[PDB]
Amino acid sequence: SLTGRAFAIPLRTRFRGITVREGMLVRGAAGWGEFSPFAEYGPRECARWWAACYEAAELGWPAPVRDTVPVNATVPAVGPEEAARIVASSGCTTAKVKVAENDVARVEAVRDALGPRGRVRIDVNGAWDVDTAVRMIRLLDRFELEYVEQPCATVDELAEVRRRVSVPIAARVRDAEAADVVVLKVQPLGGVRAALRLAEECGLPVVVSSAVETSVGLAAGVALAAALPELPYACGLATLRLLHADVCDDPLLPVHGVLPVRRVDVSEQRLAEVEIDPAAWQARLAAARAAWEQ
Repeated sequence: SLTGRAFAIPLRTRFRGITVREGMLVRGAAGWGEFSPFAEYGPRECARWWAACYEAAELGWPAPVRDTVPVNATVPAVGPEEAARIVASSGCTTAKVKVAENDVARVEAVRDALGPRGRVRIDVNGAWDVDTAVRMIRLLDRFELEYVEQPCATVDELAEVRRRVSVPIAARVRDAEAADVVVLKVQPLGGVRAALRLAEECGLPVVVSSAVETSVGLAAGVALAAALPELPYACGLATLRLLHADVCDDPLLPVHGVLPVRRVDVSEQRLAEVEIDPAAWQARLAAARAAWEQ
């Protein structure tokens, strides 16, 4: 519709299992919001994704305490040579390296491209069992890891891994001694305000990451990072680079390792090029909204 449009954008390579980013853009009084939960999430889970979209489109975000936010490079599971080029071209001194999608060689290459002063984090997306996580982290440890994100699927597993490794683990989680850092993603958490509340309640240092959104969704991620007390860790919001296209003429692409805190303007021409019939997505959005309001 005029105010609710669906998109389908191919990524440049498979990342966390996906190769095509789909979702809806909704226009409200405050601007545009993005509702892009991955296919597997049911209405009860999607309810929070919609809440984030609604906040962005109709409510606005809490005022920022900083005008720019530091970002890290997101390196997908590509060859070590390509990984280095991505890092060298990122303009960022922190890089997240995807593993468990040549994993060791990729991390080595990234550390080499960044030099001794760079920061290297690992993205496992909960693919390892406890024992595999311990042996892989040990192998990757010689590259000096800032932290390893979600090595295992559950809290009990994260807790056991944490007892046996000497690198911080990113995921109450603190009460279970399952994490050193908590990763915040605006959409699944229900918006900037909801994410800010969790940041306080979790009682642990936090880092902001994205759900590989278009610039509309990333703008909300930047608003969250811009409203947090502090950012000891670079934010994983430089993911627009993983997509072949965006829905804005002035995309949220990092320069000098940072992103500006600003709203984005959806471009008719850009959106139309990646637009799809919204019927199915509108039905899905309706179910999520129903779950949220109830």
